[PDB]
Amino acid sequence: GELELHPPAFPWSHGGPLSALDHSSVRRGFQVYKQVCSACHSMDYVAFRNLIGVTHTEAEAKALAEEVEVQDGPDENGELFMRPGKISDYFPKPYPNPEAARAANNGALPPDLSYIVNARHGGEDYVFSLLTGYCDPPAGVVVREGLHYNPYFPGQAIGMAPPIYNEILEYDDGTPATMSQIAKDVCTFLRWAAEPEHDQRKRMGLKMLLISALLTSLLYYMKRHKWSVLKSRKMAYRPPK
Amino acid sequence: ALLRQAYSALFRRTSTFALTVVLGAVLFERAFDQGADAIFEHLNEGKLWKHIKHKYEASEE
Amino acid sequence: VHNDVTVPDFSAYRREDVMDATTSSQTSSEDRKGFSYLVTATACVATAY
Amino acid sequence: GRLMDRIRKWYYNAAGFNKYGLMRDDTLYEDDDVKEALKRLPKDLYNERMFRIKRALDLSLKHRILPKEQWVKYEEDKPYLEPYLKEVIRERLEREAWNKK
Amino acid sequence: MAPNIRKSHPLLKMINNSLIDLPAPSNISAWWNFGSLLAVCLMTQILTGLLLAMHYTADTSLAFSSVAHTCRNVQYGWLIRNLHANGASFFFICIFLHIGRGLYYGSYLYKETWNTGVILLLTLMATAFVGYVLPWGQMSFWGATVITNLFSAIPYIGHTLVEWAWGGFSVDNPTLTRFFALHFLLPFAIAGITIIHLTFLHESGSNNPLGISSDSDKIPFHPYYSFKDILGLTLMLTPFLTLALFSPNLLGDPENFTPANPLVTPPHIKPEWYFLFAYAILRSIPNKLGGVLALAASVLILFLIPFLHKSKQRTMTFRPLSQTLFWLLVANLLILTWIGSQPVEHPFIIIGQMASLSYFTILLILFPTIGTLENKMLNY
Amino acid sequence: APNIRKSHPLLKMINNSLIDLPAPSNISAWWNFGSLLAVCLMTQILTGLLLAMHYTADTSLAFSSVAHTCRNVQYGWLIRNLHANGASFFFICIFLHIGRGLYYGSYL
Amino acid sequence: GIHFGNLARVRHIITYSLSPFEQRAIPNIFSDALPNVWRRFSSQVFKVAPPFLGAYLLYSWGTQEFERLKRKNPADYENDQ
Amino acid sequence: AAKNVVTQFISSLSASADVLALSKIEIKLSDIPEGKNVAFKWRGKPLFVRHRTQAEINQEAEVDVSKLRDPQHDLDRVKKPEWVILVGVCTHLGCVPI
Ligand code: HEC
Ligand code: HEM
Ligand code: HEM
Ligand code: HEM
Ligand code: HEM
Ligand SMILES: CC(/C=C/[C@@]1(C)[C@H](C)CCC(=O)[C@@H]1C)=C\Cc1c(O)c(Cl)c(C)c(C=O)c1O
Ligand SMILES: CC(/C=C/[C@@]1(C)[C@H](C)CCC(=O)[C@@H]1C)=C\Cc1c(O)c(Cl)c(C)c(C=O)c1O
Ligand SMILES: CC(/C=C/[C@@]1(C)[C@H](C)CCC(=O)[C@@H]1C)=C\Cc1c(O)c(Cl)c(C)c(C=O)c1O
Ligand SMILES: CCCCCCCCO[C@@H]1O[C@H](CO)[C@@H](O)[C@H](O)[C@H]1O
Ligand code: FES
Repeated sequence: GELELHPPAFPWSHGGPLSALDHSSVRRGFQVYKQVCSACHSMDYVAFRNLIGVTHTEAEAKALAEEVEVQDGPDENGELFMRPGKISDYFPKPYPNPEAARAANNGALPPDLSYIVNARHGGEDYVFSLLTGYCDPPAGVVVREGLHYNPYFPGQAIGMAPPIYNEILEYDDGTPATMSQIAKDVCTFLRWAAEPEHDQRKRMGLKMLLISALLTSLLYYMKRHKWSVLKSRKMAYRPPK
Repeated sequence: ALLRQAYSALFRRTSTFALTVVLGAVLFERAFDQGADAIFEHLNEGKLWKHIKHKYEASEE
Repeated sequence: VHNDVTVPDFSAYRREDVMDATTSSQTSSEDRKGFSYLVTATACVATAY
Repeated sequence: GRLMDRIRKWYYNAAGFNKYGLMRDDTLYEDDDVKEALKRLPKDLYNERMFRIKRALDLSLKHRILPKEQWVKYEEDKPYLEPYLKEVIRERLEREAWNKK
Repeated sequence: MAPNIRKSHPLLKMINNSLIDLPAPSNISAWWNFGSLLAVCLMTQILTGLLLAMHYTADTSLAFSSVAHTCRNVQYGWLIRNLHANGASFFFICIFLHIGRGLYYGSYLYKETWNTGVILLLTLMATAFVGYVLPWGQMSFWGATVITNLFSAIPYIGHTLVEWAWGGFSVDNPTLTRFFALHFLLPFAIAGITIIHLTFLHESGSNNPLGISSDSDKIPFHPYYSFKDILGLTLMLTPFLTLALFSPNLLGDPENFTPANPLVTPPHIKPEWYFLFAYAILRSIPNKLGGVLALAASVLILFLIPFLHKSKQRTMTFRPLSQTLFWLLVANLLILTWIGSQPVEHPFIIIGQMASLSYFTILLILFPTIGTLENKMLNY
Repeated sequence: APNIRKSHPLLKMINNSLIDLPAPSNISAWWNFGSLLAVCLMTQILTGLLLAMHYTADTSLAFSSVAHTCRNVQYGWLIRNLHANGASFFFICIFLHIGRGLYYGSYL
Repeated sequence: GIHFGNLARVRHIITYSLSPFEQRAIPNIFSDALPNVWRRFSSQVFKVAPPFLGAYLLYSWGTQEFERLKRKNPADYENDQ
Repeated sequence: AAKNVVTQFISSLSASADVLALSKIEIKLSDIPEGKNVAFKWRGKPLFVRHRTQAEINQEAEVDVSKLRDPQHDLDRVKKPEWVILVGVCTHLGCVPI
């Protein structure tokens, strides 16, 4: 009834306290999202400008955003009107509102992936295991129509049919697009997405340890220095006789 | 003897003491910064955009 | 009486340089302070940063 | 049956206030009666109790204790305040009762 | 007249007369450094707080995204958000040790200093609570719903009291704006009362580990304790920053990454770590009002401590039995926290009721009893 | 001890700064602005909070929130008023409080 | 206000102290410091540790026992057809 | 004067005038297949509409109506024995029962 399989712990290149994200793997992750997931999954808090200097060149980013139609307005007659995207636009929502999103996924609501790796226990370890973990239901388990069996998803019946399969796309950087190769990449992306600071946050953490180390020491001496007066202190009771 | 040279010239006069802290903090910064960034970037070879960069930066078209 | 009163032995705690009862403690002062003040000067620099 | 004795002496070493050289009475928390009692202590008994305490505090700041030899012994602990305090508390109960009458 | 301008000036005479020429026992241990840390937190929280308030937007349709924007766009916003949220935790860690110390060393015999303390604790709790509601995430919402619903246990004026709380007839925008107002305000009331806390203190002076008058040996706060506190600061600061910088979300529930849904209560709904122990007790009593009362009492019981003191000595330094009981109590809370983080199913439910029953007995019955006992063993 | 008005660390304050306070027997009405100024502060602060509980700091919503605060919030309109006009009476009062000081050399 | 001068009445106590610049900051790290760190650890570890170690078990138990109750007992379906 | 000024300020917190007092909601019993529960947004908090199988309709009617915290029989709680409708709000402290 309340049984569940927990995902394992893969050794991500960005797992270390001092390990930055592999920006090469993130550029790919993006491609995966852009050409596969963005079909049902929104990413409301990221924007084309965010890719600049992280995974793409300014040229690239701008063209990447001009590949989309963006509603704007009103004009002079208070009329909405399409237009090409600017680097300041947010990634395109594939549905106008949840109601319609469910309406085209069997009533299932594909969550916005912006903060996903932090909204699910397991983070990328989970997301990964789930993407690559689809399989056949065991003896005695009947999966409702329209649903799929995944042991990693709580309830084992997930509404998302396996999104990735070998060569489903082609990394223009020449990396063998096997299935786990993809999943591995897109997960690395969903991390960068849920927290762009990541890299800088750790570079700081480094500086913090060094100064913290050096400083705690200096002050420990100074504290002992002053206190010595009281530490060495000697007293005697010489009542008069 | 630096300790004496330093004490006599820097640490004695509470006014020169301050100049040392400022002048020092400035040097300390500029260096501690490079060093750390240098340690960090090294620990992450080929992963930062600083590295990938050359592949698309004015290399194509 | 105050004549029978003497300052105990602080050898267990004295700095190496002022351990000998027959050497002017004055020569090593400049250092003893320069070092302690250098630790403080640094703490200030580390904090200032 | 020396049981109560056996126990008391145990608890006494358990407490450990003797490791600082304090008599069982130097540890009493100073409420109103204790304060009065102490004012009735003879000059010398008060000056000794003071040193014992000022010495125990100095130990505590240093994070040390007395060398085993100098520890107070369960049977050599002088209850220097106990009798004064009991009178203070007896004088007080009289007043208290007399004001209800 | 007054020679120095440190003892006469109507103001500096204060900075000096309450933190520089202040008489401090020479033997206060590290357990006394929490006062300042608590103080420092307050200023740090307040500061990082304002910085955030300058980007937040109290409105259901905009709360969640404002915070999100505050992080992804505001320069260093992400860092400030972290510091503010993790300060909340280190604030509670510190306050808990601050309390333990008081308990273990009978500082509660300083009644007013103590009672204002308890008031402080309750205020900090209320504050941290409403802060946690501002980002309007899943916990934010359901937390807001359950806690305001607590008044519903008060007969008559109950169901009404809930109406104000919400400003409507179900959590919504008004609740979120009057919560932001409330959060913005309380911290100051905290800072205010803190001043009184410290003022009552000053009448008597600090207590010390051996619990015997330290008049025979006082020392000037500065440089003894000012330096000791600077150090005590750089120590707490290290793991606080190691945590906030290397593992940001370690200490926090993830449900709050999902915008509030008025129709779905997450199945794994827990409160922030520092409230678990109470949440644990609430889930013990299987009756609406009983659980509520037990919860209230789980904190309000602090007001009774001063009155349940039977030992003839002040601290537990020389009371080995009280010590064991004291540490047995700590492990006792440590358990309730674990329980609070587990589902309402066996064996937990039973272990739960136990630890609770255990909590209230060690405080109302045991301590005062073992205390009396100990007095007899000293022959008093 | 004796009275709990002069010893208590708190009441000794309410009493030692507004009840046993030594006041010249001839201060005129131009001395009443101190308290009015004070009273304003508390009144402003109070009505202010009440409003902050319905305001929404955002360009696309500030104006309409104040408008809503008045037309919908029970007695919101009154509170809005009191707060806005208190701002004025506060200034009036502070101006007389200043003149008084100027005309009677209190600035000494 | 001022409390330095009222505090208490003390007589006949001499105290000698040395400036900080004449002595060592952290002296006898081995012969004195560590020995006491150990001294203290020992005396206290048996009043503190016990109850913690105790709660630990209760934690490990209740945890593993909640897991056991998840697994199935064959004796339920060894009659089914 | 005082009582009156408090009266006012205190009701400045109550529900405003814009807070409604709305209508109903229609639902097709053909969207809710047998053996399932469904949630509809309504008057603020959730609303359940459950199509019960008779496999259940028996349990719910076969219980000690005297050993209940709140004693009521499944029959006078619902009209059609296959459709149980209720406000999805725990009566304890308001969370939504799963
Ligand atoms: C056909 C639309 C579609 C595509 C394409 C798709 N997903 Fe989904 N995804 C869904 C649906 C529907 C759900 C909701 C499942 C549910 O809750 O029943 C979902 C849910 C998820 C969840 C986990 C939800 C949870 O509750 O744990 C993740 C993570 C996710 N998808 C990731 C991806 C990734 C990564 C890709 C791209 C490689 C992808 N999806 C592509 C439809 C899709
Ligand atoms: C805003 C919260 C608080 C702050 C900032 C604060 C601050 C202070 C400060 C700075 C001290 C002096 C130094 C010290 O001895 O630690 C102190 C002492 C004290 N506080 Fe607090 N305190 C807070 C909460 C509490 C709480 C919750 C209690 C009660 C449960 C409490 C009990 C005490 C007591 C009893 C003293 C005297 C300590 C002694 O015996 O030496 N405080 N507090
Ligand atoms: C008593 C000191 C304070 C405590 C205990 C505190 C605690 C909190 C908590 C627990 C949160 C939720 C953090 C999260 O997990 O996202 C929070 C958020 C916030 N607090 Fe505070 N806060 C304090 C003071 C302040 C003050 C005075 C301000 C501003 C002047 C402030 C403004 C906010 C804002 C805007 C947020 C919401 C957005 C966010 O979470 O980043 N806080 N506070
Ligand atoms: C928040 C603003 C202020 C408040 C609430 C306030 C309040 C007070 C109060 C209650 C008094 C005592 C009674 C009285 O003599 O009026 C006082 C006195 C005084 N205030 Fe202000 N004040 C404020 C602003 C100012 C300003 C703007 C000035 C200077 C330009 C000023 C100058 C004085 C002086 C000189 C006194 C002594 C009056 C005397 O000579 O009797 N005050 N103030
Ligand atoms: C120094 C005392 C105060 C003064 C001088 C003051 C003054 C003002 C002024 C001039 C306005 C514009 C009024 C208008 O609409 O014409 C205003 C509005 C407002 N104030 Fe204050 N205020 C004070 C205290 C407060 C505080 C502390 C709060 C809340 C805790 C507050 C909250 C607001 C809000 C929400 C508005 C904007 C909406 C409105 O105008 O009704 N005020 N205040
Ligand atoms: C809040 C504080 C100290 C704060 C700082 C801010 C100083 C004013 C300057 C240097 C620092 O950085 C300290 C942390 C001390 C609180 C404080 C007290 O109020 C009192 Cl009565 C005592 C007896 C102590 C004893 O340790 C104490 O720590
Ligand atoms: C810990 C607690 C309440 C604590 C208060 C109410 C004290 C009893 C008094 C002072 C305060 O302000 C605290 C917030 C309630 C338990 C509690 C929570 O905290 C939270 Cl966040 C949630 C989401 C639930 C859900 O069921 C809960 O039961
Ligand atoms: C702010 C105030 C009084 C306020 C109230 C609020 C009292 C506390 C209780 C009764 C009232 O209603 C007064 C208006 C007085 C200010 C005030 C002062 O601070 C001082 Cl030093 C003086 C010498 C005066 C002389 O008249 C004064 O009026
Ligand atoms: C007490 C511990 C203090 C730690 C101080 C570390 C200061 C953080 O240093 C930060 O490093 C970043 C990356 O290198 C830079 O981008 C920031 O501008 C810089 O402020
Ligand atoms: S069990 Fe408490 S709200 Fe449902």
